[PDB]
Amino acid sequence: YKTENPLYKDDEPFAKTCHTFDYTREGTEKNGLGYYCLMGLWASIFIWDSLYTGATMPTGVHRYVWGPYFPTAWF
Amino acid sequence: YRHWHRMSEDDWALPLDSMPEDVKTLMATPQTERGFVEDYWYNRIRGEATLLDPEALPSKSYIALARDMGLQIVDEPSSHMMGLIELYEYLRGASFVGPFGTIENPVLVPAVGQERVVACTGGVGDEEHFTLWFRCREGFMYRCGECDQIFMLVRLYYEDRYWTQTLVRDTFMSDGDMFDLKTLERVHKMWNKDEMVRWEVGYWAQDYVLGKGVLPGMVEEHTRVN
Amino acid sequence: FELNINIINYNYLGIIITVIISIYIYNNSNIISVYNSNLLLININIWMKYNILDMLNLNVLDYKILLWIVVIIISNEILLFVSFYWIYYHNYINYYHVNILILNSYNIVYNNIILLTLLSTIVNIKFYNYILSYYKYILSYLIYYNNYMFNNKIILEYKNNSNYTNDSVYMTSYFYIILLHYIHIYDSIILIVVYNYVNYKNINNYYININIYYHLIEVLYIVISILLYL
Amino acid sequence: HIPHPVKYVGPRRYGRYVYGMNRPPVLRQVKDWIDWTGWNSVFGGFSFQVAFGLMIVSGVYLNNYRATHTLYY
Amino acid sequence: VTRYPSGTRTIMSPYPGGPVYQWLRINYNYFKRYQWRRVGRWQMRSWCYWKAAFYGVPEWN
Amino acid sequence: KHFFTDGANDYVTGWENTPPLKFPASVMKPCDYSMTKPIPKHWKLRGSGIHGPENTDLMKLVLWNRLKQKRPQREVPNINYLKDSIRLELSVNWWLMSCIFLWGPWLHWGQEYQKVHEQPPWAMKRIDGLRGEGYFTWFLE
Amino acid sequence: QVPDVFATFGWERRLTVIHHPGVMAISKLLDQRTVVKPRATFNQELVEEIGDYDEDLQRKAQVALDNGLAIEWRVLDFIDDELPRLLAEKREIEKAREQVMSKAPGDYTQPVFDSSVVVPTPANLGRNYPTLNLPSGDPTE
Amino acid sequence: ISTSETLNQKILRWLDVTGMLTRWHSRREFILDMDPYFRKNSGMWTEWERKTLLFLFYCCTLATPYSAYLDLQELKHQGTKPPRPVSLESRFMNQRRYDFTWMHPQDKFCSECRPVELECKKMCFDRYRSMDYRMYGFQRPRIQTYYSFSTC
Ligand SMILES: CCCCCCCCCCCCCCCCCC(=O)OC[C@H](COP(=O)([O-])OCC(O)COP(=O)([O-])OC[C@@H](COC(=O)CCCCCCCCCCCCCCCCC)OC(=O)CCCCCCCCCCCCCCCCC)OC(=O)CCCCCCCCCCCCCCCCC
Ligand SMILES: CCCCCCCCCCCCCCCCCC(=O)OC[C@H](COP(=O)([O-])OCC(O)COP(=O)([O-])OC[C@@H](COC(=O)CCCCCCCCCCCCCCCCC)OC(=O)CCCCCCCCCCCCCCCCC)OC(=O)CCCCCCCCCCCCCCCCC
Ligand SMILES: CCCCCCCCCCCCCCCCCC(=O)OC[C@H](COP(=O)([O-])OCC(O)COP(=O)([O-])OC[C@@H](COC(=O)CCCCCCCCCCCCCCCCC)OC(=O)CCCCCCCCCCCCCCCCC)OC(=O)CCCCCCCCCCCCCCCCC
Ligand SMILES: CCCCCCCCCCCCCCCCCC(=O)OC[C@H](COP(=O)([O-])OCC(O)COP(=O)([O-])OC[C@@H](COC(=O)CCCCCCCCCCCCCCCCC)OC(=O)CCCCCCCCCCCCCCCCC)OC(=O)CCCCCCCCCCCCCCCCC
Ligand SMILES: CCCCCCCC/C=C/CCCCCCCC(=O)OC[C@H](COP(=O)(O)OCCN)OC(=O)CCCCCCC/C=C/CCCCCCCC
Ligand SMILES: CCCCCCCC/C=C/CCCCCCCC(=O)OC[C@H](COP(=O)(O)OCCN)OC(=O)CCCCCCC/C=C/CCCCCCCC
Ligand SMILES: CCCCCCCC/C=C\CCCCCCCC(=O)OC[C@H](COP(=O)(O)OCCN)OC(=O)CCCCCCC/C=C/CCCCCCCC
Ligand SMILES: CCCCCCCCCCCCCCCC(=O)OC[C@H](COP(=O)(O)O)OC(=O)CCCCCCCCCCCCCCC
Ligand SMILES: [Zn+2]
Repeated sequence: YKTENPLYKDDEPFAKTCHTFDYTREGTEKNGLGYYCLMGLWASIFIWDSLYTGATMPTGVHRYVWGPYFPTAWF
Repeated sequence: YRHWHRMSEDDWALPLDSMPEDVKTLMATPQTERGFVEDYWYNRIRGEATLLDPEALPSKSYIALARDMGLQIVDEPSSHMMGLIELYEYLRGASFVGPFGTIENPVLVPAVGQERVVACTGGVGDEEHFTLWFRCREGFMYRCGECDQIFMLVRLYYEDRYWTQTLVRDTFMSDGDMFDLKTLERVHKMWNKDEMVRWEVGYWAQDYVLGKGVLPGMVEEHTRVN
Repeated sequence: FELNINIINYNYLGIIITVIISIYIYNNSNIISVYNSNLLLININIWMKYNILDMLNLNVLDYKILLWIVVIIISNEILLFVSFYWIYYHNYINYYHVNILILNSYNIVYNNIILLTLLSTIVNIKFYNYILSYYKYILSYLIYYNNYMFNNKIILEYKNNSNYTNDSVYMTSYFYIILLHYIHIYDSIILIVVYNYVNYKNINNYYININIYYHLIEVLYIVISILLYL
Repeated sequence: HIPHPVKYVGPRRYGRYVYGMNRPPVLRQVKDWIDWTGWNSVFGGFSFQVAFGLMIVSGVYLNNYRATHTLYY
Repeated sequence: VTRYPSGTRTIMSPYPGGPVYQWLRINYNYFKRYQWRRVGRWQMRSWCYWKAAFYGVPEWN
Repeated sequence: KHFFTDGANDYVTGWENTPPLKFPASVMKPCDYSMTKPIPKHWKLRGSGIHGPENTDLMKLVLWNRLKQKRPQREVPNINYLKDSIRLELSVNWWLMSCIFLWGPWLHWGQEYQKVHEQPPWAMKRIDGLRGEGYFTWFLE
Repeated sequence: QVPDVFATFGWERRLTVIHHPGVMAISKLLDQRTVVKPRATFNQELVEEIGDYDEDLQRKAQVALDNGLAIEWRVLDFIDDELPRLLAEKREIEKAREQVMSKAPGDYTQPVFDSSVVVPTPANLGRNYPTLNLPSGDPTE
Repeated sequence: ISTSETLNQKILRWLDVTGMLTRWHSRREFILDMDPYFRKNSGMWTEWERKTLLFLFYCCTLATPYSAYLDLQELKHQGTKPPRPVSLESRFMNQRRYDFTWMHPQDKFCSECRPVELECKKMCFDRYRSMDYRMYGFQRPRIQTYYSFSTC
């Protein structure tokens, strides 16, 4: 006969009834890419604030190749 | 039931030390005169004596076989009583939900006493109304003043007693032919020989019939330090 | 059938315990208070005896009721610490520029964190054994050694500190927050001294309570360590 | 809870210990153990100290070295 | 296959060990099992907080 | 899991709302009679009709929940369950390892540097003439 | 005709259900742990895994597998001596199964076989096996 | 030296002097090391649970010596704590409305000293001793007593 080691079997599913438990569409099982992006931004802000102290006090002279109403100027 | 705790060790079997030492009188006592411990060992001794005799089982009718094991044959009266007992026990820790009650099929409200408090919540959906509590007393067909649902009290009563599993057994089960101690001895020798004891309840039971501490090793078995 | 609950009709410990409390107020000697505290300990033990005897009722909801009571107690302990943190941070604007020596961030914090982490690991192993229906004798004595070091370190720190409660609100809050944590460590000693193996196992409320409580004490110290030492 | 299979894909048995013969390299054994018991506990346990250590020790460059070379006065 | 007394022979090496090693292994095994664990057995059995709760309570029939 | 929950982590009584998936539907099934076809008018109500042990599935659920409590061998769970049972224990152990082998070395290094240079290696050196170690957590300055 | 019976479980808290009298008889028979015995059947893969935990059992388990024996674990410890009886026992059990299965319906006569080699049976109740949990080797060697 | 084993086997043997490695690699050796009452339940353990338990147990015990070393260094540090400058009594420093007596409501020992101000108490105890009233403490040189953690 043939057998499966219980330790490596898959988790049993929730029973399908009138009262069925379902977590498949919740998206709460694990941290997603958005969470790891927040971590990346936190690291970037932490490094950036220390590296460039004058960033919070930017220069006021404005020089635009295509003026201030051109999209590249805004960013 | 969900409101019961874990099964105890006794819920499965009893220790042999609880076996009554006067086995000869135990097997002759009528069922109505046997206590919980006495009844347990009467059934186990008599039940295992028939089950440990393979050559006789095929020729034994189910009625006789059920009697030997102490199992009660079901009939409409006994089934009715047992069913209402379990419903009462279930409702101790479970919700009370069922079909809408009418004159033809009143809501059944099991009770041991003459009275039990009940609430009516109306029908389903919009027909459901606020809880209306009332005292459901025996002998009246109660009608909710709001939804006109019909309630009735069912009493688990019988001859100055309330229905219990033991009461049902005593009322309906009939003692058969008196247990023969020769069968106990015959089965005892079948499974217990030359220091091998594969039928231990019979070994103890046979020892008690012979007095106490007669069979090999039983004196050492009964000697305790505390 | 039977009643859902086996009612308790009478009790006399409540009167004794309440009177014991009053004796603290009406004392004329602090020696009476010391002996009064022993009476309180004795009578509280009797109350714990009644809880164990209630197991005979075989009531499924008894475990749940006590567990949620502990949850409420844990919340009260957390909120009590919050008030001390509130007191500490209210005067934050007056700290760090007064002529007092604040604690170092290298020695005390590291060894205490390491020491208290070991305490958590010991309790975790106790929980694992409790899951496996198993026991290890040495574990309890590791806790006692752990508690011995904690007492020895805290006693020396207070005695060798060169600033006093009356020097500044900073010092008062430091001493008080550290004492409050110690008292909760001592309460843990009170609980853990009776740890044994009971054969009814996972229906024993004591095991889950001890695991929750020890975890709370350790996490509270992390907050204290960040606030005061780091 | 979402049911899911066991992710462990390493060897399930090394065989009976016979004076440490016919067994994998030590580093491979350490990797197998963590696979068997779960990397999630490792990452969670080490995450706090790694975050604190990096933040403090990064100041050696961010706070000390850069500041000396970047002071407009 | 030869079975040695539990805790007396190592399985890590084919060589049982030298006299000092054997003395340390045998005597720690004895000290743990028959000397140190006396204290634990004494605390677990003779001073159980939960047993003391049922002292004087009638037996359960 | 550590905490007791009546619905999921019910280890005090072991009650389970549904039977195991091993049993065939004929042997035992979850208690669901929501799909029962309409009752013919000529049928008459014999039982109470009340939700309870008269229903076969509920009776079998109650029976199994009591008789499952004795089993010859363990019902071995998969490694995923075993990991979850001691998730906190394993993580606290790894946290202890991190404190010993990560925090300890750099904390020791900082104190040694502080001895020679009067301030931790992760702090700006002062020019104001005040003596002492100064701050430790630089990013909270 | 098979009458229905009440089956009750529990000592102080008693649960009653309707059951098959024959099934209950089998249930109580299987509770006679000294009479009705569980027996193990091996496969090559499982036998190999046993060696990881008990080398001696692996060798004895291999013998049982090679002869296709369903064997009790206690007997397996003495398979070196019990093998000739176990082979004889296997043949007698197979003979009895063939006879009873092949018999026409309603024929409940006992099978014809040599019960002296089948254990546990009234003809042979088995041997008093001594415990093998004792050490034989000297630690200092 | 013994040449009947490899170097790795020799190292493993000595690390196994208390049997830790043997119990890890043998289920039988582990269960037999349990006391009989708890060995009854050992059959239900999976190998994953057994080895995981040992891993947690060994990590804890192996880390205890390290914590002891840290505690000893802490005790030595406190035993020889360098003196600090005497505090200048600033605007809001050392404010008192009443004497310190909460420790001794009736005896009122060292009413002027703070609860853990050892040097103040020492001089206060000396006054009481000079008044023929005994008091315990502060009399033995630190280097002449055990467990002081102040010896050279
Ligand atoms: C040639 C010999 C070489 C020896 C080298 C030294 C080795 C010393 C090892 C000491 C380890 C102590 C660990 C303490 C934590 C608790 C351990 C534990 O759980 O025990 C359970 C164990 C059994 O418990 P159980 O409940 O029955 O069973 C539970 C399990 O089921 C079953 O439990 P288990 O069997 O799995 O237990 C595993 C293990 C778990 O723990 C570990 O494995 C941790 C190992 C940590 C290593 C620490 C080494 C420290 C050495 C430092 C040296 C520094 C020198 C500096 C020099 C400076 C120069 C300027 O526990 C033990 O084995 C503990 C030690 C048992 C000895 C008991 C007998 C009394 C003490 C004998 C000491 C002999 C020393 C000889 C030295 C000779 C040198 C040539 O408990 C006991 O045996 C009872 C209590 C006593 C145990 C602690 C004894 C402490 C002895 C310390 C000796 C070293 C002192 C160094 C001083 C240096 C000053 C400068
Ligand atoms: C920056 C670096 C430094 C960081 C420092 C951090 C410092 C943190 C300090 C924390 C101190 C320690 C506290 C916890 C000690 C125990 C630890 C432990 O054993 O953990 C492992 C263990 C893990 O459990 P497990 O079952 O093995 O879980 C397995 C898996 O994890 C998966 O489990 P699962 O997900 O399947 O779920 C099962 C488990 C999952 O649960 C847990 O495992 C709990 C884990 C908590 C860990 C602590 C994280 C921090 C929580 C912060 C909460 C903030 C509350 C809001 C504050 C607002 C302020 C304005 O459920 C339970 O165990 C149920 C426990 C009972 C909960 C009762 C909650 C009552 C309060 C409800 C909210 C009240 C406000 C309502 C407002 C809205 C009104 C409309 O946790 C427990 O079993 C602990 C439960 C017993 C203690 C509960 C204490 C509740 C206190 C409630 C306070 C409410 C105050 C409300 C007023 C406030 C404003 C005035
Ligand atoms: C050309 C220029 C180029 C320039 C290049 C520059 C390069 C720069 C590189 C920068 C790199 C940045 C990277 C950012 C992205 C990160 C992505 C990532 O992985 O994020 C997620 C990652 C991990 O998150 P995750 O994925 O969710 O974790 C996975 C888990 O396995 C989830 O699984 P789990 O949930 O199952 O986990 C286990 C969990 C399972 O839970 C359970 O089992 C259930 C119960 C849970 C509740 C527990 C209740 C309480 C328990 C009681 C027991 C306590 C024991 C301890 C007691 C202690 C007593 C003292 O249990 C636990 O974890 C908790 C129990 C374990 C022990 C807890 C110990 C206490 C914790 C609280 C205190 C923490 C503070 C301590 C402070 C120190 C001490 C005071 O997050 C982080 O690592 C945080 C991000 C940090 C960012 C820092 C940025 C600043 C630093 C920059 C440094 C470099 C700058 C150098 C200069 C450059 C100049 C140019
Ligand atoms: C604060 C300062 C630093 C403090 C650091 C503290 C560190 C504490 C670590 C503690 C570790 C315990 C290790 C236990 C090893 C047990 C094995 C063993 O050695 O058994 C031998 C042997 C076994 O015999 P057997 O079992 O019959 O074997 C016969 C077989 O046929 C043949 O079978 P076999 O061949 O297998 O048996 C022999 C085999 C047995 O051994 C092995 O094969 C070992 C295999 C397992 C190894 C696993 C790792 C063990 C743990 C390592 C810990 C490393 C610590 C590193 C510390 C660094 C500190 C900087 O090989 C050996 O015997 C080699 C032993 C190697 C010992 C290494 C000692 C290094 C000392 C370094 C000192 C550095 C000082 C720096 C100062 C700087 C100042 C500026 O019996 C003993 O253990 C003998 C005990 C009696 C010893 C008497 C010692 C007398 C000392 C007199 C001193 C007088 C001073 C006067 C001063 C005057 C001033 C004016
Ligand atoms: C001043 C700050 C506070 C300190 C002063 C004293 C405060 C005293 C208040 C004590 C409150 C106690 C509340 C307890 C609620 C939880 C009870 C509980 O779960 O106990 C049961 C639980 C498990 O029992 P089982 O039988 O398995 O199951 C129970 C039934 N299912 O048992 C335990 O918790 C065991 C407890 C053992 C240790 C008892 C120690 C008592 C300590 C009292 C301290 C008094 C000190 C007084 C000092 C006064 C001067 C400062
Ligand atoms: C072919 C390529 C080979 C490359 C090999 C690379 C080898 C690199 C080895 C690096 C070793 C680094 C060791 C650092 C140890 C520092 C120990 C230390 O500071 O101890 C003190 C401190 C406690 O001191 P306190 O006085 O209390 O002060 C702090 C709290 N108040 O204790 C600790 O830190 C204990 C923790 C020890 C950490 C040990 C780290 C070991 C790292 C090994 C790395 C090996 C890498 C190998 C790479 C191989 C690539 C082929
Ligand atoms: C067999 C004997 C065993 C004895 C040992 C084991 C048991 C130990 C029990 C736990 C002990 C916990 C003690 C808690 C109080 C500690 C007091 C303390 O340290 O206070 C001082 C510390 C810092 O002070 P400084 O000296 O200025 O620090 C300068 C450093 N050189 O903090 C304080 O001053 C605050 C003091 C708060 C004390 C609160 C304790 C409760 C006292 C209540 C008294 C009530 C009396 C009135 C009548 C009612 C009686 C109930
Ligand atoms: C009562 C007090 C409690 C303590 C105080 C809490 C205050 C803050 C609490 C916030 C919530 C905490 C949990 C967050 C969980 C999480 O990460 O949640 C992760 C989620 C994504 O979820 P999933 O990945 O799981 O699907 O992220 C988000 O929804 C938002 C964070 C992602 C990144 C946002 C980017 C912000 C951009 C800002 C501008 C940057 C400019 C850069 C210029 C170069
Ligand atoms: Zn109504």
